[PDB]
Formats: sequence, C-alpha cells, structure tokens
Amino acid sequence: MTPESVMMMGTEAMKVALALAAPLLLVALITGLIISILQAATQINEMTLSFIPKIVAVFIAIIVAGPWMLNLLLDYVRTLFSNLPYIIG
Amino acid sequence: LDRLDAALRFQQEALNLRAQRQEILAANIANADTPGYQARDIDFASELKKVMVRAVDLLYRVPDQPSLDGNTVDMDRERTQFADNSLKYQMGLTVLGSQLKGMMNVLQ
Amino acid sequence: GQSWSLSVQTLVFITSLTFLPAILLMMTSFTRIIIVFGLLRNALGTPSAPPNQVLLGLALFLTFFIMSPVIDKIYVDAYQPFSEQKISMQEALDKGAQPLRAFMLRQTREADLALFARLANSGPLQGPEAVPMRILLPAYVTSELKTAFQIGFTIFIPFLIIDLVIASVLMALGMMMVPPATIALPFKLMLFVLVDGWQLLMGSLAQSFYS
Amino acid sequence: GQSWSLSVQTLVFITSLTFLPAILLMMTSFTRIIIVFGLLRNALGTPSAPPNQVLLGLALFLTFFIMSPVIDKIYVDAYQPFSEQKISMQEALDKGAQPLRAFMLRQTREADLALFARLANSGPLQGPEAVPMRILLPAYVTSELKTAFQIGFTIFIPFLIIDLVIASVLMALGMMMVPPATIALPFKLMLFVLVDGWQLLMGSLAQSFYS
Amino acid sequence: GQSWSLSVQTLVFITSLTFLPAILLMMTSFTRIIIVFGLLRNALGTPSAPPNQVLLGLALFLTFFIMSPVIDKIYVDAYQPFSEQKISMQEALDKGAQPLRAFMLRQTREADLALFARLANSGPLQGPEAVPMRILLPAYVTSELKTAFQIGFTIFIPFLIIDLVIASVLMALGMMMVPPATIALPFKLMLFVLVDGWQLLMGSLAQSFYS
Amino acid sequence: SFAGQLHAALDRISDRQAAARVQAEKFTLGEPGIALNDVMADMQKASVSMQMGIQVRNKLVAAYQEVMSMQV
Amino acid sequence: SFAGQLHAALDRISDRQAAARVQAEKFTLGEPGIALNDVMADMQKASVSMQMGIQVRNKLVAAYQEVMSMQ
Amino acid sequence: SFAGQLHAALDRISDRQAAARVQAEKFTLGEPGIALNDVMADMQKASVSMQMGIQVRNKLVAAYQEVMSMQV
Repeated sequence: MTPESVMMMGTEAMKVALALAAPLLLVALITGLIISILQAATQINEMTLSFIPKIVAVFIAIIVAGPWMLNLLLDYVRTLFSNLPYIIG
Repeated sequence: LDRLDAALRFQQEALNLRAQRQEILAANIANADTPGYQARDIDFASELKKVMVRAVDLLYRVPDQPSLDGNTVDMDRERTQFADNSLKYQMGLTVLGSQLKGMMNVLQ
Repeated sequence: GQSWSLSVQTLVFITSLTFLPAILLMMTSFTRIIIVFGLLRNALGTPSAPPNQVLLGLALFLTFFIMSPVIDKIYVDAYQPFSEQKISMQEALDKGAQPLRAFMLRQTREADLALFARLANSGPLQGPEAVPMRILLPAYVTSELKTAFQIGFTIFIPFLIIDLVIASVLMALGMMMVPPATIALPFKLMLFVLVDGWQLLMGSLAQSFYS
Repeated sequence: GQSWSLSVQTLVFITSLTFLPAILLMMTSFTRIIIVFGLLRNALGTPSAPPNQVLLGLALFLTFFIMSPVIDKIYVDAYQPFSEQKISMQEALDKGAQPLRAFMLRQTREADLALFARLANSGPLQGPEAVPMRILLPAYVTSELKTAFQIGFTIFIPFLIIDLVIASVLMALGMMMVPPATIALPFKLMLFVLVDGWQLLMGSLAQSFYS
Repeated sequence: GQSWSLSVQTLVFITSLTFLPAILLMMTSFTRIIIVFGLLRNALGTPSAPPNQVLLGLALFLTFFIMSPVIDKIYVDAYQPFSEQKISMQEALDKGAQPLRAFMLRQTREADLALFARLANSGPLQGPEAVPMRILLPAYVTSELKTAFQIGFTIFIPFLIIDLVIASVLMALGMMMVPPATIALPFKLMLFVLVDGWQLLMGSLAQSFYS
Repeated sequence: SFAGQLHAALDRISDRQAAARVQAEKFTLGEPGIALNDVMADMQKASVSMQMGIQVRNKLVAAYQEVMSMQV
Repeated sequence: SFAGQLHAALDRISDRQAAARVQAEKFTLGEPGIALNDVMADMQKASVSMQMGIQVRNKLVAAYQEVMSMQ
Repeated sequence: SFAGQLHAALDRISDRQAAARVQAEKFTLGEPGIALNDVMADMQKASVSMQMGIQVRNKLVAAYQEVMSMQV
C-alpha cells in the first residue's frame, strides 16, 4: 500500500466537508455578525439573542442547498466503491 | 461400475462360481447310480478368469475305471472334490467378511 | 502402478471432510469478506444491525459465486477422471489442488512470500510457480488480511465524514454539549440506503477479487 | 418417477431441520421485522428496555401471521398429496417451494436479480419465472436489508424532529447545559403512548410486507 | 378423549418445561414490570447504578405474588383432580389455560384484539371468551407495552420538573455556567427516599395491574 | 395448524405404542392367535417411532433455542 | 453444483437400496436364479453405502453449525 | 515433514493391504505355493495396521479440534 495514496485521499475527503459545511457555517457567521451589529447602537441584550434567527437561517440554508448538498455526498461515496477494485494495488 | 463394487467383484464372482460348482458336485452325487451318466465339472480357474473380464460350459470328467452300466461318476475323487470345494467356499466367505468388516470399521 | 486401497481412500476422504469446510473455506476465500462485513457493521454506529447468520449466509453465497470458475476447473480436471476411476487419489489430489495453488499465488504479496521463505530457510526457487503450498498459505492469509483492512478503511471514510460535518454544523450554533451520534445515525442510514451501499459494495468487492 | 427409500427420506427430513432456523426464518421470513424492531429500540433512546426475548417472540408471531397465505399453499400442495403417498417427496418439495419463490419475486428488487445473475455469469434467462433458486435468495436478502434500512430511517425522522425542537427550545429558554437526552425521552415516550405507536406500527409493517 | 402412554407423557412434559422462560414468564406475567424498573433507573438519573442482576431478581418476586390467585386456582382445580386421576392429562391443560384467558382479557386493551382477528382472518363471530390463543398472546404483548409506557411517563414528569426548577434558580442567582446534573442528583434521591416512593410504587403496580 | 399437526402426530405415536403394549400383554398370558414374530415386530416399530419422535423434538428445540438466543 | 452432486449421490444410494430390496423380494418369493450368496452381499453393500452417507452428512452438518456459530 | 510422514505411513499401509489381497487372490485362484497359514496371518496383520491407523486418526482429529476450539 502506497503511503502517498493514504494522505492524498484524505486531502480530497476533507475538502468534501469544506464543500458541504461552508454554505451552512458561513451563513451562520453572516447571520451572527448582523446580530452583533444589533448588539450596538442601543445594544440592549439579555445574554446572546443570536440563537433565534440562526435556526431560521440554517433552515433556509438547508432548503436552498437541498439537492446539490446531497449530490456531493452521493457522488463521493460511489467513487470510493467504484475505485475499490483498484485501491488494493 | 463403481469404486465399491470394483473391490468386491472378484470375491463375489468367486463365491458364485463356488456355489455353482458345489451344485454340480451335488448333482453328480445324487445321480451316482443312474446308468449312462457322465460326471460333469467346471474348470474353475479358467471360468473365473473369463468372468472377471466382462452360461458356464461343462467339461466331462475322465472316467477313473470302467463299469458295465455306462455310469462314469467316480466316488472317492468327487468326494474329495466336494470337501475341498466346501473348504475353499468357507475361506472365500471369511475373506469377504473380513474385508467388509474392515470397510465398516474404517467408517466409525 | 501404485495407488491406495478403498479403505484408506475413504479414510482420507472422511478425514479431509473435517478440515475442508472449517479451514479450507475459512482461510481461503471469504475471511476478508466477513472482516469487511464486520467493519461495516461497526461503521454503521450500531452493534449487530445486520444479523450474524444473515451476514455469514451472504458471505457464503458470495464466495461460492466468486469461486465458480475455479470450481469448474477443479471439477473437470479431477472429479471426472476420478468419478470414473480413471485416476488414483494420490495424484488426483495434487491435480485438483494445483488451480487453487495458482489462485493463491496470484493473490499474494511478494514481500510476505519472501519473508516466509527466508524464515523457512528455503531459497532455491527458480520461479514463482514452484513454491510449496506450505510456504504459500501463510503469505496468502497475510495478504488477504492486509487487503481486508485496506478496503475497510475506505468503507469507514464516508460515515466519518458525515459524523464530522454533522457535529460541526450542530455545535457551531451553540449546541456543543449534546451528542450528535443519535442524530447522525438517521442521516448515515439514509445515505447508505439511497446510494444502495450493499449492491454496489458486493460488485466492488467482486471486481476486487477479479483484480 | 421413482421415489426415495424410507431411510434416505427420513435422513433428509431430519437434516433439513438443522437448516430450518436459518433458511426458513432468517433469510426468508422476518429479517425485515427484526431489523425494524432493533432500529426502533435504538431510536427510543434506551436499548434493552424492551427485552430481546419479548422482541423475538413478537417478531415470530408477526411473521407467522404474515406468512399465512404461503404457509397454507405449501401445506396443502405438499402434505395433501404426500400424506397418503401419491407423489414422491423429492418432487413434492420443489412443487411446494415454487409458490415460495413466487412470493419472493414480488418482495425482492427487480433490479438486483439481474446484477446477481451477471455476477454468477449465468446465461441469458428469458422469462421472470425460470430464475434459479440459487440466485433469488441473496438478492432477496439484499432487498430486505435495503427496505429495512429505509423503514428505519423513516421511523427515525420524527424522533429526530422531536429531539431537535426540544433541544432548541430548551437552549433558547435561557439554559444550555441541560442534557436534552434525559429530558426529551419522557416526552418521546408520552407522545408514543398517546399515538399508540405499537398497534399502528405493526399494522403498517404488515401491510407493507404483504401488499 | 383417551390418555397417553408413559413415554410420550414425559416427552411433552420436559419439552413444555423448556418453554417456561419464554412462553409463560416474559409474555404473561412481568413484561410490564421489567420495563418499569428499567425506565425508573433511567428516570433516577443514575444509569447502571442499580445492578440488573438484582432488578430482574426483584421483579420475579412481585409478579409471582400478584399471580398467586391464578396459580392457586390452577393448583386447586388441576393438581388435586390430577392426583385423583379423574381428569385427562390433556384435559387439565385445556381447563387450566381457560381461566388464564379470561385473566389476559382483563389486562388487555379495548381496541387491540380486533387488529389481529382481522389480520388472522378468523372473522368477528361471537363470544368474547371464544377466542383462539393465537390472537390473545401477541395482543397481550402489545397491550402490555402500551400500559407500560402509560404508567411509565406518569413517573418521569415529577423527576423532570425537579430538574427543571433547580436549573431555573441558577440563572436567577448568577449560576450561569452551569452544571445542572451534578447539583440536582443528590436532591433527586433525597426526596425519592424520604417519601419512600417504592412502597407507593409497589402498591401502584398491585392495584393498576388487577384493575 | 402447527399445534394441531403436533397433537395429531403425538396422539398417533402414543396410540401405536399403547397398541403394541396391549399386544405384548395379550401374548404374555398365553392368549391364542398371537405370533411372537408379530409382537416383536410391533415392539420394534413402536421403539423406532419413539426414537424418531425424540430426535425430531431435540432438533426442533435446538433450532428454537438457536433462533431465540441471538442478538437483536 | 454442490446441490446437484448431493442429489445425485442420494439418488444413487436410494437406487442401490431399492435394487437390493427387490432382489431380496425376488429371492423370498421363490423365483429361481438367486443363490443367497449375493443377496447378503448386496444388502451389506447397501448398508455400508448408507453408513458412508450418514457419516458424510454428520460431518457436513457439524461443520455448518460450527461455522454458523462463529463471530 | 508432517505431510511426508503421513504420506509414507499411508502408502506403506496400502502396500501391505494390497500385498495381502494379491496373495489371497493367488491362493483362491488355485496356484500352488500358498498354505493358508500365510494369507490369514497377513490379513490379520493388515487389519491390525488399519486399526492402528484409525486410532491415530481419531486421536489426531480430537487433538486438532481441542486446540482449534479454544476461546482466544
């Protein structure tokens, strides 16, 4: 077993997480910053007041992502099974 | 044939030939007094070899001493033949029995 | 000519009937298959979700199918000359074992074979084919064990990715202190059933066997 | 056609009973039911609270009830001509097993039989009835696994919804360190007992399995 | 209605003894109690703290006592007539299960028998007592699960309320970190053992089961 | 019906064994018309039926134990 | 296949037993041509064949159960 | 090696049995030279060899099963 193939697969495997999570986490960052802006200029706050719109924000993000969020998961796993006869080496 | 019958065909044929030969010997014992009778016998070795290739022909026995009535069945020679034939039949029987017992004992 | 009598032949056959299903099947074709099945069972995040009897039956059917060409070869080369007593067991056994020996030789690792030969202190071989089965078997077992885990890690990868992404997205919004394992299981099962992991994986492993 | 002797008849009759716990139950009858029950117990958040003995007994009763048509058909078409010895058991076995294959064909995936046939490298078999029994069983088992996983995910989804809603509201209330597992579980149990999930779940599973 | 030989009578007697852990205990007597004990341990907030070796042993004491009138009725009307040999061996089994069947109806839900009767295609017919055993047993299990959860979530709510209220004062007092489980656990058990809910628990099981 | 078939088989074997025992009892006090070979054959058939019954019972209970002693 | 081979072996054993039984029947009916020295041999052959069959069945079923009870 | 020793032992057992069988066949064929005091002795010795072989087989398979069934 070639040690290079172990890490090279990991590089693309990890990028799948960045391909999937970034649409959700970046909007979470964007939503949170807007909340933080509301936490200034008459900055009244109880503890955070940030969780309420994030759930709505992620609710929209999941629906908007939808298929192409699923497509990456379906395609990458099938490639692993497709290459199984040739990963043995 | 089969692997099982291949081993025991020879002994079975020997037993059958022994039975037929004993039957012929008993027949010419029972016809000891009928005049004009000719003693019959089987060439055991040749018949066994012929059978172990694939009815049985009869060979007249040469008269010992002449008699007026035409009967040609001796008594002493045929009695010795009957005794030795029975003995070899029992020998074949016990040989086949030993083979079968060994085969059965292997499978225990 | 020389051969074995019926009694000793049937004794040898009955004795070999003991080893044949246990070890001649356990350490020859489907040990890596059952290893992969167990690894998938562990990866699914659930102990014994597919029952052990069902897994063993599927593995047995799969290995029967896989070994079909070799089965036909050994049949037509040994049984037919032997079922009509045209050959004796002494060399019939070697002729039957030759194709399986070739299959084991093909599915072996050269490093393992060399190490085992050096350990056995026998290096006069002129070609790979002339190796004895005594030195061939352990190397074959080791190579099969290696490739089993090599496939198993690839099986592991997607569920690990799903767990990592779901945990990250769950705890990014302030839900750090709640186990996402109970939530990842439905998504992993949905992904597996949607991609049809079983049928795809069976074909993948069959192609791996065909190299 | 001739008939087997009584000795070999009783020999095969006794021998089949050893395969009976696997061949008739595990890969034919209630693998879907047992997998669904296990996944439901996992989703409830407390495995081993429904004891395995009780779960297996319920599964046995459910599969016995759901196999009523095929059981009756095989019973008549085998016992009735075999009770008074009018046909040989060797042909009665196949004649009674044919409707079982017919039942298997409906429940199995039509797209996996072709894959298994190609794996077995069998010749082009025209017609959907002449499929050999050696190919139908593994494909049927794989289809059973697929549909069991699908049903498990579908059952999982509402519990995931409940857990997410409860966790979100409890964390928005003004407390975040409260373990939602011990809190949502009583609510899930109360919802389940209000909806009477056992009766309707069994009915829906039976309907899906029978059609 | 004749008797049997001695050899057959002991053959079925020992075989009937094999079913004792399954056919008579886990689906007739205490399948509800074990679930209550398991859920109570979960509700207590101390998982795996009470050993399951004693909890199972504790359960069998209670169910035997609560089943005393049934078994004593069997003893009077079956054992004594059998010692007189004025009742058939098969007759005693039929006449012993029948009063139990009425007992099962008492602890069965109102709208669960109809499910299996339609499922088994036996038809409605007439006579609540004239019911086959095939329908009684799975329905009894399903009904027992329903009442087990119904009596289950009754006890979960009081413990959950205590956990919620103790967390509320933390935010008011400035304890906002804040570990809810460690502080609340001693208070949960102190109220549990000061009121001695076990005697209330054991008493509740006795009256609720008999109804 | 499994229970009905089981009851039928059990009563049949019990009745045949009882009939064989009755035949042996009838012969043991010198009743006429009873053959020793017949009574021995009946005894052997009853014994072999009992052996078949106990064998199938053991196999069935072992199978039931195996199927009910698995992990779900 | 294995199923076909087992079916053929069972058919062969049943055929041998049936031939032995019918030969014994012909002998006991009084039909000429049987010498009692072959019926016994054929019965013993059938018995040893059946013994080999049951031994093979025991070995195979033991192997199957021990390989199914694995983990 | 073990395989070589097993092959040698089985081959010598088979050779002994074949020699005994061919001597018995020569005797029953009528060819002079066999006195019935050798065929029986050789058959008995062959049976002894077969008994030793089957006992060794039983012991070996028992030991193999015992060492293979250990819970590791």
